Amino acid sequence: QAHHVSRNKRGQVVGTRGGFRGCTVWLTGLSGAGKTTISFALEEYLVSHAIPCYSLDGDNVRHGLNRNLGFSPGDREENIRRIAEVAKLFADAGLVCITSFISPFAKDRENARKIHESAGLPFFEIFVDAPLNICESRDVKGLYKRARAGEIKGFTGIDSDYEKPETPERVLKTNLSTVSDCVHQVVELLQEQNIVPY
Amino acid sequence: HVSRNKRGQVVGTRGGFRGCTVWLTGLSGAGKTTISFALEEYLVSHAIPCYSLDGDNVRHGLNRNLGFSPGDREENIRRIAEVAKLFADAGLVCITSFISPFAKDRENARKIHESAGLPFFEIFVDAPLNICESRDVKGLYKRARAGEIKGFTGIDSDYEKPETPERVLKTNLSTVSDCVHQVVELLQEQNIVPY
Ligand SMILES: Nc1ncnc2c1ncn2[C@@H]1O[C@H](COP(=O)(O)OP(=O)(O)O)[C@@H](O)[C@H]1O
Ligand SMILES: Nc1ncnc2c1ncn2[C@@H]1O[C@H](COP(=O)(O)OP(=O)(O)O)[C@@H](O)[C@H]1O
Repeated sequence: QAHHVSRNKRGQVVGTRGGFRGCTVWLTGLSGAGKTTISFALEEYLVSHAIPCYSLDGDNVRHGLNRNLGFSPGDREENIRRIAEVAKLFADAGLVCITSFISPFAKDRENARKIHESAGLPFFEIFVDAPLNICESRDVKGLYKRARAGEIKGFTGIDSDYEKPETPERVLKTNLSTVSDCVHQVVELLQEQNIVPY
Repeated sequence: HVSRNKRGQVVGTRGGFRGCTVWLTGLSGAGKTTISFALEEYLVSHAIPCYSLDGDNVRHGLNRNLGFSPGDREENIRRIAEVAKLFADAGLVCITSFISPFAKDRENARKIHESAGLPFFEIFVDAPLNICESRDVKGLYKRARAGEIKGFTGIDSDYEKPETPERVLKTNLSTVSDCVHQVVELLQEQNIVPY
């Protein structure tokens, strides 16, 4: 062990609310299912309620920490591994960490879970669940049309699998309710787990 | 995303935005772990949230797949540099304590911070090699001398002294407490820590 200030000591100074509330909210689901959106609205809820948080997504990860990674199966596995480890470092610093990666394979998700659990840090797996056709009609970034046209391969939902989370902590049905309803589902969980005040 | 500023408000009881990376560099045994801890403890006792990145929480996690080949050591520091930035972006004071022997790697670390408007402070934890070796804190020197670890900085690979670091800490000539103080002064001068 390296000698550091304890998690419980860190709990006094992080944010106003006392207590160690570090953890990772791990959003998973199809491209366009609603991860970036839910993550933004959660981040807003958290900041508005004075709970320090940080979001890892493609914007701060992919052209930095993971800029030396491409799309081979081994590289995508490394992608998620690195993400999971850093998320764990943010949980351990006492921040609420929100990740928003399609993270299709149970193996990688369950591995993310395991490193948090090993460290005694809460991990909430959140299935951001919409049907593929609905995601494909949103085509937020034009990836589906590129993937269909063969300009991208290995694109989850088209020529690689999304493996539905078996026991996620919440399922957000994003084609059947509002952003606000979906967020509220995550917020309730954080309440029930004492991360976020009533 | 919520503006960096707005995230800053809620990080601690102190106000504003105090995210930055404090980058210690120096020979093995010079004083990085000791300065870090004391500085970590100064920040906590002043209600400024901070986080330390060291061999312990990085080497068997994020960087578990990196050996001691030169390329791996370059990647080791690159990854660390990026994470520090994420912590400074998150609004925490991030303290790193890696022998970061090469100017190139260090300046690369600063650069990814400067691009993003994130203060970066290179601290030169400077003690002479002979003193570090008499210290032999974790027994690494006599092991390196004995052929068990190769490429050990100061022994069979170079340590490049920082040209223009923000503070120099002469850890053979003053106390831990006086050393931390040069850093804390820097932090106060630069509006990360209040007077
Ligand atoms: N309940 C909901 N949750 C999240 N997104 C929703 C919801 N209802 C509609 N949407 C819309 O679906 C799209 C989701 O895109 P995005 O959030 O970028 O997906 P991802 O981050 O998973 O790739 C957005 O335009 C969003 O406004
Ligand atoms: N001014 C000083 N700053 C830091 N350490 C000092 C100082 N004076 C004596 N020491 C001692 O030198 C040793 C440095 O070891 P350490 O901090 O573990 O080295 P590093 O972490 O840089 O490899 C510790 O025993 C520390 O107490």
